[PDB]
Amino acid sequence: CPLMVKVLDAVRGSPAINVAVHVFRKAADDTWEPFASGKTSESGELHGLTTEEEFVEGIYKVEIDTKSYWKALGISPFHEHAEVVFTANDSGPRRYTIWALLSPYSYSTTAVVTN
Amino acid sequence: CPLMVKVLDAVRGSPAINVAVHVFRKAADDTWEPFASGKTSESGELHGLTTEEEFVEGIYKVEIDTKSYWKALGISPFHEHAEVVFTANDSGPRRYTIWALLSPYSYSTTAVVTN
Amino acid sequence: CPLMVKVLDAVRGSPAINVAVHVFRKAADDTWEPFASGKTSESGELHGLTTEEEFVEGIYKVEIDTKSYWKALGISPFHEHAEVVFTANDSGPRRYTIWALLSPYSYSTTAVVTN
Amino acid sequence: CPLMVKVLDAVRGSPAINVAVHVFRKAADDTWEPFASGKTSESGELHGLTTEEEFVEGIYKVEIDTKSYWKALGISPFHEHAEVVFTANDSGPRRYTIWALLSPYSYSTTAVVTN
Ligand SMILES: [Cl-]
Ligand SMILES: [Cl-]
Repeated sequence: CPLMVKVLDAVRGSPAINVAVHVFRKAADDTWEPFASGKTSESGELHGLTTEEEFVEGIYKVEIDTKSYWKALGISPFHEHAEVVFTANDSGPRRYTIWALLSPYSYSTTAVVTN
Repeated sequence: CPLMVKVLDAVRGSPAINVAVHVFRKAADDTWEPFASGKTSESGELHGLTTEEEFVEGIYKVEIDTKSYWKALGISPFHEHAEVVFTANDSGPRRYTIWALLSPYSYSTTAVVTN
Repeated sequence: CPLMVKVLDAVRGSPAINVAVHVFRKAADDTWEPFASGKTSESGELHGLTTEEEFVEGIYKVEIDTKSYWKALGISPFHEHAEVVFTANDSGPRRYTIWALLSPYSYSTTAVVTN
Repeated sequence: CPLMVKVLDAVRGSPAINVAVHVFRKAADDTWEPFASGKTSESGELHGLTTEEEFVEGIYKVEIDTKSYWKALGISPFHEHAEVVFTANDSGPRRYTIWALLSPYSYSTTAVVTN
């Protein structure tokens, strides 16, 4: 599992469940190409987005649909989404865990990168 | 001043100085159009990006060039940039302050919306 | 002004107003002694806690009464307070700004130390 | 496992390993009594601090020794430690995960509370 996403809700103190996540990879023409997508589980985790074979070097964007998450809870949030943009596997394959901590007017994101 | 940006460095405990900031507005063809840009001051602030007249309702993206900032300090960063995407809504008088707290592998962003 | 506190609310997207802040200094018997206190203003700021003469080197604790803040807004919080413990060191001229970003189940704190 | 701690390093993008963690419980005389302690694993996790039987209602403080962590990495940090103070099991037993995200001049803490 080379790319995992974990999302937490800072209002409720719980995993952020059923959150849509879209992953894009930058193409040679500098456009964002759809790469993978999914929804967070009951534990706020999203596994199996990609494979070691498919997850080649490149610039990737992980877009977390935080607006739909807050709207489903009756809260009008500030952000359209939480966007994490990074170069992956530049010095060989790595395993990436993207954490996102959500609040209506704020978000934090952290990456844990392991060899 | 309807839109201000303030950036802090969590490694040095200081304002993040000379950070490039680009503001885009979503156009009718769903592309991002350059709207305003600048560099943070010695206080980590960026003022005078736009005016009340120009800053109409719409979807905006504030891109903070965090990678160039960390590379200029000799620190290996994770993100290409910190991206804040939001809708500007006219619900009475408003001023937006986008705060960003930077670390090499993490960032947090909050919006302060006041009357 | 050698010590300032700024508090933001990540649920409402605003300064955290009328938040009680208590500053303590560690005494020789290892107990915490009251040093200064106040409440954040309409801008979420607390100025004039101490003076250059009084604010000597030592170990300080800044306790932010986050529980009373959330309870006054009808929101169920996790923390009793946000606690910032640090050593003040004379390494040339210095001003400390303690920033705190609040959510019901989370907080972040950063120090901005400038010359 | 009613109380778990997970610590991440925002500079290195990795779990914060071998970090000392001390847990205290507030006694009837309003003093902090030692309750449990340990060190984070290679995954930045600390399990087995307590048991369902021992972890009764009360006010608890989780003190994370962030200063020793940064000093072992040759970085002079701002904070003495990261302090998380909360009322536990007030409405019956809960499982608590305390996340801490560390930077030299900043920390964030979040709680995930499950029934
Ligand atoms: Cl409208
Ligand atoms: Cl000294």
